Amino acid sequence: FKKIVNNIRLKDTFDFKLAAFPNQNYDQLLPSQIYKNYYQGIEIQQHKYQNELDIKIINFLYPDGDFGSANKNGTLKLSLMLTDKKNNQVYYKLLEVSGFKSNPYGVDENGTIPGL
Repeated sequence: FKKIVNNIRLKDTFDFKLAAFPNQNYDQLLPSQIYKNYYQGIEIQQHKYQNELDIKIINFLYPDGDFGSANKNGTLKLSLMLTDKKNNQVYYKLLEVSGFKSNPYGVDENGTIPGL
């Protein structure tokens, strides 16, 4: 089972989208928009190991703590709560993923400049 957990990847194993932005893909959302709006809801669509595994995204953290960096790289830190459907044991993993929207100055969707 740990084999599968350490092999969990996005867009391969499972996908997601926020209830805040339904009709938008990952490349259209700044790490700052997902960080401040997942509280509205996260919907998972698992395409692998759904007999053996359940994946849930419980939190989105900034790979570095601040939005400027996340936004410069189009990256995010996904806090995952993985359940083993054989003994229902609950596991956790921090999956760092990139490929999200990004601008070169880290500015956010609102035009606010990083820590300035």
